[PDB]
Amino acid sequence: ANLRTQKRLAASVVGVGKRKVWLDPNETSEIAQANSRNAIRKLVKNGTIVKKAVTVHSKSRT
Amino acid sequence: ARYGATSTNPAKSASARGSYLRVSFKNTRETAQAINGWELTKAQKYLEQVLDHQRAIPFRRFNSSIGRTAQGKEFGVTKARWPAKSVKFVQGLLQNAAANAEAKGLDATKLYVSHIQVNQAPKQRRRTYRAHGRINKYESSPSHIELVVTEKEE
Amino acid sequence: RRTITAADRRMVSGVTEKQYKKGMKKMQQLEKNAINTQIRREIKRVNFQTHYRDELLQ
Amino acid sequence: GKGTPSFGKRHNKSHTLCNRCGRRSFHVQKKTCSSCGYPAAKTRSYNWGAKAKRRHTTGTGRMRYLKHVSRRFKNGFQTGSASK
Amino acid sequence: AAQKSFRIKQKMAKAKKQNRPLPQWIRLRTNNTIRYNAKRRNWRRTKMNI
RNA sequence: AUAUUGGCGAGAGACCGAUAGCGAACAAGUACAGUGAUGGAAAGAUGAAAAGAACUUUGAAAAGAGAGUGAAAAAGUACGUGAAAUUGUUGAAAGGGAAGGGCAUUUGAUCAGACA
RNA sequence: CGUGGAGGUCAGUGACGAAGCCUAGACCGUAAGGUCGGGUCGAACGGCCUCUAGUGCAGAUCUUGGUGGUAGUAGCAAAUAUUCAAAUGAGAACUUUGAAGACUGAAGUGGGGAAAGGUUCCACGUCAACAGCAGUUGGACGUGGGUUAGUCGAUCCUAAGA
RNA sequence: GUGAACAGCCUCUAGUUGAUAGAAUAAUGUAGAUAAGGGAAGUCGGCAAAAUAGAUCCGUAACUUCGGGAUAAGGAUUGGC
RNA sequence: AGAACUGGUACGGACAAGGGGAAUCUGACUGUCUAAUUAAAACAUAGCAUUGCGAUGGUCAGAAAGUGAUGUUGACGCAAU
RNA sequence: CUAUCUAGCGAAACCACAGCCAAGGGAACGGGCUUGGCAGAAUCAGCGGGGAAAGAAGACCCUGUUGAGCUUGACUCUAGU
Ligand SMILES: [Zn+2]
Repeated sequence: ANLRTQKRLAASVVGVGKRKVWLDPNETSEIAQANSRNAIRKLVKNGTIVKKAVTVHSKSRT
Repeated sequence: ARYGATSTNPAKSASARGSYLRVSFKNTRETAQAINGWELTKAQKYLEQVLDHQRAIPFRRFNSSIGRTAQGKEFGVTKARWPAKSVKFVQGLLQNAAANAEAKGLDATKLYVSHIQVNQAPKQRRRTYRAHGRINKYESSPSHIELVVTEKEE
Repeated sequence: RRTITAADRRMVSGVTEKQYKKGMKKMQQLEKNAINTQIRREIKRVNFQTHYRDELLQ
Repeated sequence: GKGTPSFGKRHNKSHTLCNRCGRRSFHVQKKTCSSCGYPAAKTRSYNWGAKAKRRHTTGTGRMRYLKHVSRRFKNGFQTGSASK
Repeated sequence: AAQKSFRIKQKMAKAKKQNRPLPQWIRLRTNNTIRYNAKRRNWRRTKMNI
């Protein structure tokens, strides 16, 4: 359907911004039913959604 | 359910019509004169080829300053173009005319388009903005299309 | 936990959601016809900027 | 410029709603409505605004009381109950 | 603004109540010519002056 | 006795009939512009009655084609009659750098008198 | 000669179709214009003797309204830039998810405000119009939801002033 | 981070991928460049463009209201390990 | 701050960054204006000079008032140049 | 990046009617009139000769028993004093 509700919610429930939420490309028949907020914490613990790690800006040459 | 000038018998002819269709008018006239007098098999092969970028539609009347292409050579003229919106709006009416032809016993082995015409619909207006703060008009030119199919005989 | 929707009151008093679509389509067509005929007139008498400049002297 | 780049600065209001007439005409930097002078007593009536007298003259609005005096004269301004 | 008075919020309640289509059973009345709702407005086009 | 282009109640017209008559026959001093004083439109007509098209089929649907209502869809809400500029179709005809016009006639179309 | 009305007359015409409208169909008048036949059409309308006038259009950079040619033409070119697979879908250069590629580069294309706007905020449903291409998407469309203060503000002071 | 710098340039947290597109690479264009020899001969006129530039050291004249002129003019250097 | 080292004699290696000089008119300089054709040699300016006026006054406003401005002032002041 | 071609969307200036020229007279520089030379459909990209093409130019000059800004010992007045 249209997951632009859930990718907005998954920054507010996690704490990282919007651009770091990795939703699931295979379970969109299930993520689209997590309308309210307190079902997203039933999915982050399930691993349907994963916070991507911080892109590295090393300082080693500096 | 009044039609235009029809020189055929209205007992062996199915009919089709599309009103207030938001396509161009100067393109639908040219496409609806490309097919006037063709079988409903070669006509649909033609209107499948025009989208497939062979056998272009010739622009006879509404044709000033358009570019030249080679594929109008089979119709004689040298100004040809492929209006892919008006082809899609005419082919639906040909498909509707076949489904009305099959509801009267008219077999599809000898059908041809007898009476086909476009008409300047009521304009649908919008506005555009030019320099120095002046509103000029900016309108669409929709078309009514009428189309009667009938079968060839002796 | 509702037994009341949007449609629950209006299905009883007159209209029906199939005929509501046959009413909603008629207003948006008549809104077009009343907004077409205003732009059929205002485009003529709108370039009359009464304090123009004509910005070309020397 | 004096046109479009000087139309962007228009944000602070200089008229606010009046409490007697109810249109956006109550000036604020000197506190006086322009469709009827509000801290003055009488409404701003004028004879050169002959169309403006029709926009606020009597007979326009509700007349919660003045559309009963015509009927109440015709029965002698009478009192007491109707009948049995 | 977001720091509005009450004179503005008294009026925006009526401005939010007067923004809806005409009720659909009005057109099914007998001597009713009211096709659309003419005084209807939205915030894109016609700013109400307050 | 006199005056009265305001309010209220009446009665009439060698006046106008929707580009007229008040700006307004209609949810008009409304919609709308302007900070504001003020400025201020357009917009009436299905039918006797909605009897506003059940049903079938093509289409994703807008709708189409049947069927049906109707005295009339050449009255289907875009609804009396439907003019012209302008445009499509088919038919007739003509055309070496304009088209149109005047006088005469050939040819092609159509009309004719009865002299039944 | 004609037009809008008014007084007589024709015991005028008319739903078995009155005005109007169309006709390289006909006739009369030098003409102004009158009369007939056909198609459409559906409720009124002429002749003669008179009376009256807001009475005859090609123009007025005429007024209002409508539509042309120009014309599918001018063009839709600032801001570095998009690509692949899948998903719903009638339909996807444009919606979403993933995967890459980028950019803003902390006086930001970020996070909050003040003026001003006023429900655009958010969800569900939907594409006739708008988004100068598209569209299932949207600040659009339809219906509902939402703003919680003893402390943060106004309220209370005084300035220039009124 | 380089840098004296909140310059310019690149990168992280945060955000966006919006501005009609496809093919072709003609003339004329708008923008951005380069050039042999000559160096204003162009033109009303060096208009426009190119040059010089940052830092350190040496080096600085007329005139002067002794404050300036002055970054005057004119020279050399610059990496990495 | 200094020395040996090494190179396609490169080296503020992109980014960033003064063209310079000798004379003449005119304005002293910093600033301001013709928003939307004129940024200047115009205006302003400090400096210099003049005039009125000792308060019941100078200059100016008000239709008038028991009314005002300079004046919460008083010639090293106010007003007009 | 335009332009060119294609998909989609798609206005305006302007317009009596329309466009081959040479001489001729002529409102004194014809697209039409008059003698001539000629003349083949629909046309696309460029172009700036013509259409005395298109614009709410800057003009110089005059008349009007037409105003306004402004100046004085114009005429006739007036606040103030
Ligand atoms: Zn008021």
